Amino acid sequence: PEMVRGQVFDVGPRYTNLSYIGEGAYGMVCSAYDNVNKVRVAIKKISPFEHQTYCQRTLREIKILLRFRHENIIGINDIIRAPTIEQMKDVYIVQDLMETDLYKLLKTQHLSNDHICYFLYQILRGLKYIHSANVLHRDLKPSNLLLNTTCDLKICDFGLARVADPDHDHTGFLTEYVATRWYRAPEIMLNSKGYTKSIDIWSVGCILAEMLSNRPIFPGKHYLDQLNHILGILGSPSQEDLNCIINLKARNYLLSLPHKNKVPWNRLFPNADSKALDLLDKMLTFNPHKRIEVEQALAHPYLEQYYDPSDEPIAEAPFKFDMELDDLPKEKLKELIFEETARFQPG
Ligand SMILES: CCOC(=O)CNCc1ccc(-c2cn[nH]c2-c2c[nH]c(C(=O)N[C@H](CO)c3ccc(F)c(Cl)c3)c2)cc1Cl
Repeated sequence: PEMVRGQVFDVGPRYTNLSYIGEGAYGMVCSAYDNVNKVRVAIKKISPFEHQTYCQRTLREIKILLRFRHENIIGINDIIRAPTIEQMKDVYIVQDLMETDLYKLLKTQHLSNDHICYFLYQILRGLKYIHSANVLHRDLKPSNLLLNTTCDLKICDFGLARVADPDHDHTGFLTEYVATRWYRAPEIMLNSKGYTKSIDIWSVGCILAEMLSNRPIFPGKHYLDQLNHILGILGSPSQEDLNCIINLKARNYLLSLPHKNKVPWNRLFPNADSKALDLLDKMLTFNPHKRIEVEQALAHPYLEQYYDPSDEPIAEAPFKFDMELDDLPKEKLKELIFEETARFQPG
């Protein structure tokens, strides 16, 4: 059994010639050669069974990606694990191999407008499929956008994905949140649990702004600082947008702040395409109900060179979890993971 950087990586005999790529909070990804299809792939070893959280994220991703099939969404083509639950200590998921990701590119590469336009299109094309299945990604960011040498884009990491639930999205002021801070919509810190498709659109807007300048637009250092960054550029919310926030603690916090004017997009991004900034403004709308939707975004003039709704497929049916995974012990989650992966065993 070959191992990579002092950690067991038993995936043979089908997959060999391992090579390290990255390491996560509870797993490792390596490139391997597939002896059946005779092509290299990406294998993510997971060791989640010691924490309920890691089990929930694992199961959510497996169930969703086995039902999804889209050029701009990472796939699960095989799953390796022990033949019995007693022997199953880790789980290996075989996925698309991709040379780089948008986080790496932005660190060192200036993106031409054509590249920014093409990246944004694929993101939104993938997101259209996700949202058509009534699913939310909830952690879109450059590091979760993989790319190959011809700049084909695939969205990955569905650990925080959920089924949309707009009727149960309201919550109190300063409610804790898991997803990455720099890409959280302002309503997360005010009165939202992130159960609406509009929180993904905000994240895409942050990604667009980051592609324009090679730096995050709202780099908050802590929870509430994230909101103050957003308000520093968008300016004070209008009376109309404030009235939609019925929670008094949230509204009164906003009312306690000095008046701040809107920072014009053309001053923040002097070299950006004018149509790109118009679409950015619509994705980074303070009011989530006025924020642009994914299909509307794909039809925006900035993407006219690529827009083709007949070549932007949707899911064949909405997604629905068989049971709520928010209150299940790590032990039972291991069973469900064992069941969802049974179809990939040799027997
Ligand atoms: C905590 C996030 O992980 C990191 O440390 C930074 N990502 C580096 C990376 C960069 C590219 C690739 C890669 C290259 N080709 N295919 C993949 C790939 C295949 N699957 C995944 C994936 O699921 N990534 C997510 C994060 O986006 C993930 C989720 C959970 C994890 F434990 C790990 Cl290690 C990774 C990535 C893999 C990796 Cl691990």
